[PDB]
Amino acid sequence: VSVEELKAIQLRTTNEATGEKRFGSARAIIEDLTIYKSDGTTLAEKPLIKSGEEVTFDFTILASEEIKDIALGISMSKAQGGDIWGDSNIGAGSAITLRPGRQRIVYKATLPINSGDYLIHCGLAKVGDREELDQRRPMMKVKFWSARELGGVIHAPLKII
Amino acid sequence: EVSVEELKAIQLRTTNEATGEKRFGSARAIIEDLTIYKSDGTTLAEKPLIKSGEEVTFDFTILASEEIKDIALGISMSKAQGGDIWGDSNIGAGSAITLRPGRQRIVYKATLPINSGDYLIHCGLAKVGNGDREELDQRRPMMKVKFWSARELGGVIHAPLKIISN
Ligand SMILES: [Cl-]
Repeated sequence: VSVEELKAIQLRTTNEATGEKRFGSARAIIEDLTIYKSDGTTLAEKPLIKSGEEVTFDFTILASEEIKDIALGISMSKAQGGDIWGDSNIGAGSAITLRPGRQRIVYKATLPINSGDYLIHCGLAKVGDREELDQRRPMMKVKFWSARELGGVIHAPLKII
Repeated sequence: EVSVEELKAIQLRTTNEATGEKRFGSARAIIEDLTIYKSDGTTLAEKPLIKSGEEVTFDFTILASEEIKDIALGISMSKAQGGDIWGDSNIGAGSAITLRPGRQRIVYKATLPINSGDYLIHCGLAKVGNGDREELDQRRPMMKVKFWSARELGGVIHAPLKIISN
């Protein structure tokens, strides 16, 4: 596959439901992200996440050629304001080299996030001068739900002694 | 026993200027003190240093001039700027509290997945209803707290990735 084709995909499959602002050289792209809850259902099948549960991020990354030493980042924010959560393979100490074509990257995180509506952001880059390959802001929406309501975004219910 | 005028005087006297505390309320009862244990029993500093994910104990000393029923004792955290990133109370926890005259001790615990950074602690005492809500002692912010993490993450949610791909 070629960069021009990827540039076309990048511009076409932009998510307007979230008003996705997408940019990058698109030498490789975040082709798709499927999100699993701990019961094995996808967000598509069931669009909620319970506060504190194990979430799995199933990426498909599509590259026109081999690219070494890339960073694949994921983050979440409220409808407004900066990210409330974010991390990447670089932080986690796992080096990634993209091979030509379609390939699978899987992340996990246990997210103690309070009830509410959030936005998921994803970024692909080569970490020489840094190269932004494919930034997807926001890539999709997600709603969290809890047994009861807390202040803020941290899910940490009090225990009365 | 203890009068409201005395509680008013303690309220003023022990306002925390170091945190620029804004403090108000009728002071029929006050949050006389909050002390924070890392739950294994030690007392943390004036500025507690807590690891992301640790269980933390909040030990309130409450002073009441008379009996007050239907009490809300809330606690929350913010960054130096912005609204609270975390907060809860006995009301949320479905635990009723009645204050008796004089001094008494109320204890909360929570396990706080909060990223490394400097934060501010707020706490508030109020009579819930039985008419109109009465603010007894609101303390914003009453002390500082520092979190540290094994490695730095974005935002305030402590939730490091596991990379399954290898
Ligand atoms: Cl999905």
